[PDB]
Amino acid sequence: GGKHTFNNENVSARLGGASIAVQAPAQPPPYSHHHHHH
Amino acid sequence: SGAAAASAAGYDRHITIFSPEGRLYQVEYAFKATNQTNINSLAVRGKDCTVVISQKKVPDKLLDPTTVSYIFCISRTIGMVVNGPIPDARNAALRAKAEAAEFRYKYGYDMPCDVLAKRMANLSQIYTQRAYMRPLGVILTFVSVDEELGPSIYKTDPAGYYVGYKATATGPKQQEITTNLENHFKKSKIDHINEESWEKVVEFAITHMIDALGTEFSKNDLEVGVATKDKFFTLSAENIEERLVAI
Repeated sequence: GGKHTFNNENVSARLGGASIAVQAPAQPPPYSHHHHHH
Repeated sequence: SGAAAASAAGYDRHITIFSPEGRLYQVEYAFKATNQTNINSLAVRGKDCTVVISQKKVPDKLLDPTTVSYIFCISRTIGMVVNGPIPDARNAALRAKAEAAEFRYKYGYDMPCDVLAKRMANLSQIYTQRAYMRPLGVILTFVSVDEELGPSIYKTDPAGYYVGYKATATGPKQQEITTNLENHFKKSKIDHINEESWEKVVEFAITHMIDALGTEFSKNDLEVGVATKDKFFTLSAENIEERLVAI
């Protein structure tokens, strides 16, 4: 009744994103006004 | 890793903060200022006569070169040459010239370069304790012909370190020079140098900061000092014309 094949391949890309990280050192100011400047 | 945790976690904008390495960094960043002119002095001893030399650059023609100078006659028997920007050289020059004086008003004689390098350096420490003042971005040399010690060179840096060398140079180009007289001294084993005349000792020190410096010099690109008993002063231009004729 049917002679064709299908050949289900992985022609599609894909991805899994949980790029979870730790540090975040971005920007500590301990001199918000330099604390008497002097 | 060296200054990575420095440049990020403070430690580079307050003076009075140590790093866990022990290093404070602000004063260790002052020295980069000393070389902001690309200038390179020198100093040497004598039998009784001392000398110090400096370049004096050739900028745009509009200057009046009589006044461009990094040689400041402080008092008599004393003098100094700086390594760093001009304005941060004056405030050291003037805080001194009004300091040799009061001594002579308060103790009855003129200071040597010993004390004058211990006093002014006993101050640049203080300004690295308190936040009174950013430490002056210089490193300065002194000279004298003392009565009790003979010739004498001294040196001072923004922390407060001071030692009386036998001969030295400074600037961006110390290694080239310093070797071209370190090797000279191990020849003869004389802390001082011969050639009694303050004249003949100049031409020694010129030519060593020619061969090891990297080019040839005219009369205008230089300015030179000298110290002799009772005096300190500056000089004329013929001393090289009476060199190359002999060679």
